Amino acid sequence: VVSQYSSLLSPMSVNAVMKVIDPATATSVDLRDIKIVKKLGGTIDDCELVEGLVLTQKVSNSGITRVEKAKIGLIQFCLSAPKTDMDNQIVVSDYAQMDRVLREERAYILNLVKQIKKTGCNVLLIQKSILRDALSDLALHFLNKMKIMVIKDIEREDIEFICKTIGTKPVAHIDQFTADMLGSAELAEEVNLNGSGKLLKITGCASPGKTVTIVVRGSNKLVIEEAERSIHDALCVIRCLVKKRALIAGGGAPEIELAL
Amino acid sequence: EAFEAIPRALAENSGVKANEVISKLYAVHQEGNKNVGLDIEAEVPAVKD
Amino acid sequence: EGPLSVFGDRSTGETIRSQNVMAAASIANIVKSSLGPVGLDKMLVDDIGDVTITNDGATILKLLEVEHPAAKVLCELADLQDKEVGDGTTSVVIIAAELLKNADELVKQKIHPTSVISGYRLACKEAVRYINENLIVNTDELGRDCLINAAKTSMSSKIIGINGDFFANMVVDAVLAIKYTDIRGQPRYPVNSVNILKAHGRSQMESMLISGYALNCVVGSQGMPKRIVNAKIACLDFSLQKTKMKLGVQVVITDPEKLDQIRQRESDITKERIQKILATGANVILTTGGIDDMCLKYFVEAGAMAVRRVLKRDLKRIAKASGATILSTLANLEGEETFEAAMLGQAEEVVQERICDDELILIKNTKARTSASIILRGANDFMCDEMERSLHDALCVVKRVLESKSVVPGGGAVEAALSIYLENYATSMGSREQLAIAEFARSLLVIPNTLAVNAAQDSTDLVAKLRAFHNEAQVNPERKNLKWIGLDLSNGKPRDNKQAGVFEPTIVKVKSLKFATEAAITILRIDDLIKLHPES
Amino acid sequence: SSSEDEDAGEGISVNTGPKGVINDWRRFKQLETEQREEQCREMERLIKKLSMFLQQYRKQRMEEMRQQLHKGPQFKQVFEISSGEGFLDMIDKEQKSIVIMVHIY
Amino acid sequence: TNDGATILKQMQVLHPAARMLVELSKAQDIEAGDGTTSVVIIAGSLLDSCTK
Amino acid sequence: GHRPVLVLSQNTKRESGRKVQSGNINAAKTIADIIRTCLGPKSMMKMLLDPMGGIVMTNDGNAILREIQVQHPAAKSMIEISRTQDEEVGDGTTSVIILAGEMLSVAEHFLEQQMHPTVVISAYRKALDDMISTLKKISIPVDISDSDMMLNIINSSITTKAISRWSSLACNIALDAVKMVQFEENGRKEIDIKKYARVEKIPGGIIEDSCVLRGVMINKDVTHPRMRRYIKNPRIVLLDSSLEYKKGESQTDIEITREEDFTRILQMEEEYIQQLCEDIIQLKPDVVITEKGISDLAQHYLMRANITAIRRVRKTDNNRIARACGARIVSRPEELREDDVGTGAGLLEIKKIGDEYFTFITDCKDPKACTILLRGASKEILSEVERNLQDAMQVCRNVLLDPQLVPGGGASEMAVAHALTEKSKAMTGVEQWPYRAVAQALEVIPRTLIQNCGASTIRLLTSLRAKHTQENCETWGVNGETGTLVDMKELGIWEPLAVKLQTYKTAVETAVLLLRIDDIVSGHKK
Amino acid sequence: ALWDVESGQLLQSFVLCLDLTGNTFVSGGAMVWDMRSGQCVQA
Ligand SMILES: Nc1ncnc2c1ncn2[C@@H]1O[C@H](COP(=O)(O)OP(=O)(O)O)[C@@H](O)[C@H]1O
Ligand SMILES: Nc1ncnc2c1ncn2[C@@H]1O[C@H](COP(=O)(O)OP(=O)(O)O)[C@@H](O)[C@H]1O
Ligand SMILES: Nc1ncnc2c1ncn2[C@@H]1O[C@H](COP(=O)(O)OP(=O)(O)O)[C@@H](O)[C@H]1O
Ligand SMILES: [Mg+2]
Ligand SMILES: [Mg+2]
Repeated sequence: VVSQYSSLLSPMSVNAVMKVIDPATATSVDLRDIKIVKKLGGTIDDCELVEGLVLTQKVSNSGITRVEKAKIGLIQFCLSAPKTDMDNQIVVSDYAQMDRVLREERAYILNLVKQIKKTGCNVLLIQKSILRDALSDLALHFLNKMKIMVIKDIEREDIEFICKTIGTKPVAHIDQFTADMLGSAELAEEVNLNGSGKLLKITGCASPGKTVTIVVRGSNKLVIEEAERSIHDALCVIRCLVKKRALIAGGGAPEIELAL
Repeated sequence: EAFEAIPRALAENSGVKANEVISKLYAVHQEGNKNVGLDIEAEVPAVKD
Repeated sequence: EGPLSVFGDRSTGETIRSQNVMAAASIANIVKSSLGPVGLDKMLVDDIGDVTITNDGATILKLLEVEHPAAKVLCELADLQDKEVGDGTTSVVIIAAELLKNADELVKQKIHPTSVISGYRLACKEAVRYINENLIVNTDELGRDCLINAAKTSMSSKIIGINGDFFANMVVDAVLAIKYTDIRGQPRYPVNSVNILKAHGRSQMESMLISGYALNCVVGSQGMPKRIVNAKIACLDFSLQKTKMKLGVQVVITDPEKLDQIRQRESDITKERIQKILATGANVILTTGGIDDMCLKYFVEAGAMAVRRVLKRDLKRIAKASGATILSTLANLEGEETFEAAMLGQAEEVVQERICDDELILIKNTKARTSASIILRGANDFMCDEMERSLHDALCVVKRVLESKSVVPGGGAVEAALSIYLENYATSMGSREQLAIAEFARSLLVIPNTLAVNAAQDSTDLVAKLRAFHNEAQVNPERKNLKWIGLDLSNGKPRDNKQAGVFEPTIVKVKSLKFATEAAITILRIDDLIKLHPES
Repeated sequence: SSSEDEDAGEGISVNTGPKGVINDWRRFKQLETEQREEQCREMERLIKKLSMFLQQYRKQRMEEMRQQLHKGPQFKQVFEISSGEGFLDMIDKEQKSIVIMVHIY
Repeated sequence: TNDGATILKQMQVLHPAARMLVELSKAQDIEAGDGTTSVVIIAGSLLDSCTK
Repeated sequence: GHRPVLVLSQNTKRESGRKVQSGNINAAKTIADIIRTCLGPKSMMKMLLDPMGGIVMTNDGNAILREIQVQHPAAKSMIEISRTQDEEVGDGTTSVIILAGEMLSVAEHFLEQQMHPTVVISAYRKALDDMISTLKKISIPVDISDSDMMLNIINSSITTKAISRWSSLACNIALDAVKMVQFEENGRKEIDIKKYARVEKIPGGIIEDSCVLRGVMINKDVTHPRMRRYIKNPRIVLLDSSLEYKKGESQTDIEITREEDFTRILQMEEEYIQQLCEDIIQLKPDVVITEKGISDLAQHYLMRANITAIRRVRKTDNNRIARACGARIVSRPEELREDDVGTGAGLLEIKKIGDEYFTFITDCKDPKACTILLRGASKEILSEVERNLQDAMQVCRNVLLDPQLVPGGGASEMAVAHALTEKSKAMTGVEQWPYRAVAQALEVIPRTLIQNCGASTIRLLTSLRAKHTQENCETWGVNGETGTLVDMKELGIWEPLAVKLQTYKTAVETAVLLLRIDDIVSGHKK
Repeated sequence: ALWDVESGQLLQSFVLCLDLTGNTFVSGGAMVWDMRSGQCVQA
């Protein structure tokens, strides 16, 4: 169905394949390195090839939706009240212990946020967490106070893709959160799709290593799904051409020659 | 007034505005012409003898 | 049944094509009678007696129960047009259905659907180019009158059409009030920041445009004052209740003497927080969370308002308009618990106003930013809901006109001119793409035809006169001003709609054309339907 | 800013088993035959029919007159059938040359 | 859809030969990614010849 | 197999065309005809059977309409507009329904004659504008300081109700309650008769004993019999928190390893109760009212200081007490201050009415809240009396907010009709006919009054029209009891301008809303 | 089947009802399984 858009889609697919492989060494193409994001709205002419990373998660911050000269870091721990893996309870037997607990929790959260900020990071990605609060309201308030754009609920399965895209090494303990663990980027902003939703795009990276994202847009869901399938077909055709460097004529010529 | 339903129905079926036809009919009848009715073969409200 | 052995029903070829066209025509005919100034509203009953008197195409198509896939495609097309533009929701559906009908008529003549799709795509591109190059009017030559005219045009066919002279002024004032510039110097207008409150009572002409913000909320306690002159608004995103320990904290008492102190602290913590908030000088306290009775008493004794369960978006709008800062907690970077006066919004008045046995908060004349709110008064709730829908349509139209500064004449002028131009232009492209583009041009004429039909006038004669005027404009270089001629539905004669003030944003027409063309192509690609039997 | 869109073995020929089970077979067969007789008596009419100035008779008035002044002793009541078998053995018994009229109500 | 593999997978065919054809189209999609419609047609034509 | 295929879902109906308009107009006319006979001083009551077994024997239009369940959406819209009229101005409920029905009836004629509904709606809106202008022109001012004028206005409001027999007492009660509720703080005038003018109905007695109290009255007794049931000048302290030991918010568990800890903890509970009671007593009050429970030990400690306690008073009742006696509700007794203590009540008396105890806090000096004690034959009679009193208080507050008056008895209807016809005499377009239709359909109120009175509609209406064709005859209406024409300056039947404006606006807007509608669709789910 | 909540991964796949130290659990249709060895230990 996407044939009037071939002038836009075919160079898009060719570039997408060529930007995820080494032309002089590659013998196969991993199509998982080409992420496809389907967003309802617009027309198929609005399909875009994004060099960097496109995230469907919303920004938890308010008033901070565009960072220039971004320093992105991944967090695989939780910014909430301390909680050990084994069973833990806090026993209060005196009235002073109450506000002592409150103050100490505040100090712990503030120290965590200060340690994160001291590395120069201004965009923070927090992995999705179960059984513990990944991001706390106090932690979110402290991060907002220090002008750090926070995106939480990052899926575990996407960690490898994000690390390959923006060159950010994931951090699981605050003691190992240093400057070199971050990934520099030119721009990380949340764009608006003309009222059809919001997308977070991190375009322009110091080390853009073999990863591209394709954003597919359309009027209705069915045409978007079929456009995605057709783009996948084109990518698979280029993958075949990469695997075996042999071209043949089309339009039934091989079948007629074979029959004769 | 109940006699107006006949020219009104004729005008409605003919596809024109009944009120204009009835107004023209009253005007021409007050003028003194009692043999004037609506013109079927017309695209606009019109009357003829 | 047969050699295929598929558990379901299969339709192929002309049968499924006719089914799709029938479904599209049904969807179009549902809303075809609600187009243009001589359109009429509809009642929708929700199987439990709920009544929705509406004229918006998107509302009608969302409320309906639709089963056929092509009908669902048209309904979601209307929804997309509503979301992305806000106007022309009926026109896009009608145009898409007419395009599909004419394309199927071409296909029945053994014209291949690929040729029809290519012709439709070429015709849509050429129509957009012609609209952008010939039929656009820059708003800089008109001024504030253009916005009012566009709003009035959008308010036609709506329950607020006759009172347009007043409603359009209110809409323009609200949209201009909610305007503020951003980075890169692009002044954009955040509609949906105009709070719209519906309250039955007096006539529509007594609807109020608030120079501030309006809350659907009341003061927490009857002992609080119900009017503050120099309001110092404090916006909070936390509850003011008795302090309770988290899951990981337990109170275990081995010496009984500590129980009284612990129980005292449990409320003294919130008491101290409220004491700080009042000591900074705040007069109005708005919080998204709840407020306990003792905290309400604290506010009452302090002589200050306190509103609980405020909606998050309302609180955000109030904080932005008044200069306040939302605080989810009282915690500075020193580890303490403070509240300085720099985080207080200001307003020239906050009043508890009574509207038909219901009370609401009015925040009048917020400083550091202007905000607008609209209160609609009507006979009953259905009328107020339809008024709100029409008001939203008008606000969206005004926003489109202000963002993109080009407008096009209304009343079928654009469609007639496009039909003439595309009918002439089809002869210079292809052999069967000629037929496809000609059918696209003839399908574009459904809008003026529907307008004329809704007025119980001679659609054929009026459309012929309009086409003659536009053809004369296109063929005669010195009669180019005739391209502004549209349809005057009150008198049933062609009229220069640019001079008459019938204006529409160009984005409405362009997006409608693109979306309708894509939907028609999507439906036209189908030539076989397999309907698997449900597993239930 | 914040203000945005947000806001096999088939042949069996069984030999003796039928002899052993004929007791239960006839036990069920007698009741089944009674049911067939009852339903035959019903279907004899049901479904089959369920599917679908001397003329002024002044004498009708005096017919009513002596029908009212008919007899002296008690006029008795119409016999009521309480069981389907009651209807079956009422129609089956009794002299054949005597008309029986039944009123379904 | 026009993709052969998607068409074959979506309609729940019941005959075993049809299921093997669906698996064949899936294998063609895995190895190549294009031609998932041509391979099923080729197999059907080959078996049609096998009839005679 | 082979299930049917169709575009819209099953059981989705749709009607369109002239049929929908005719059905809507007929539904509106039926709704109007339901309560046509409940208008005027000679209206007759209707007995409604509530689904829950109750009986509503009333004359108010809104109550009758809200007691009726209908299926046609037009009837639903009519019931909704009746409710909105009741909520906005307090009366005119049966007039607006009749007016809307008549307007739709006269619009049907033009709909049947190839006139688009948009033209009719435009004519209706122009007519409504001129109606408002004429109503404002023929209005007269009122001196709100004149008690006699206010009483006469309330009388004219309640001459049509069942309370017209005791009209004088009813008017005095309504005026006193409205003037007592009137309040102004921080430069905001407020007359909140919904929350501070409470009507209490006690079956039995005679209606002549009903009165408005300079205070509040609740159905409560003393917690302990030793407490005084009669205090001359009580100092009242109001609470909204429990006076008993309660568990904390946080999860708390004690751990006892020594012998005396259990008795010690129980003694601390007793000491906490004593501390709360001492904190209350330090202000030296005479009576304590709270919304939550009072423990027995707290009752003992309060009685030791000669303090009467009422245990569980509702929030609204406590607010009314605070307004009446000048108190301030507090939650923590340790923060109680002298200002919060409510002095101003002139008597606390807990007497027995029938077989129940009632608490009276009457005799207040300058109370801002009041209770209306109603005695009568039965519960239904008292409910109807309460509805009539609500109408009277709403009319009084409308007059207080807007001091304009317009003639009653259909005089305003005929005056506005004549003015509208005179204005239409200069109209030249096709819009003049529906304009005059609205003008003449306005005459349905005097016609209904004449019909309910039993007089000849045609002769009286023609005479009234001829009289209104003169110059100084805008105040000439119809006497709804004797069935004769009379100047309203003599009969004195005047009604607030706000009520008439609301009625006219609601009727015209309902007519416009129902005229805008076509193509009814029904049967879909949510 | 037993799944890890935090990582969202299937630890090991092995039953109308079952019940459980989170290492040995019994499943009834007894079938006691030990996670340290991944084998049935009692019947
Ligand atoms: N005063 C007017 N005179 C002539 N045509 C008008 C007038 N106002 C609106 N129209 C036309 O009526 C058409 C239908 O608009 P409408 O259906 O009410 O908007 P929507 O499609 O958003 O529901 C528009 O295309 C517009 O050009
Ligand atoms: N422009 C064209 N002209 C002639 N033949 C074409 C053209 N494009 C594709 N084909 C032929 O159509 C056949 C089917 O291709 P396609 O439908 O895209 O995928 P599949 O092989 O899965 O059906 C191919 O064998 C190709 O040779
Ligand atoms: N004594 C009277 N004589 C004539 N008309 C009266 C008299 N009292 C009231 N009316 C008229 O009756 C109307 C009030 O009737 P009512 O039953 O209160 O209807 P609604 O509930 O709609 O106000 C007023 O418009 C007034 O003009
Ligand atoms: Mg519109
Ligand atoms: Mg009244």
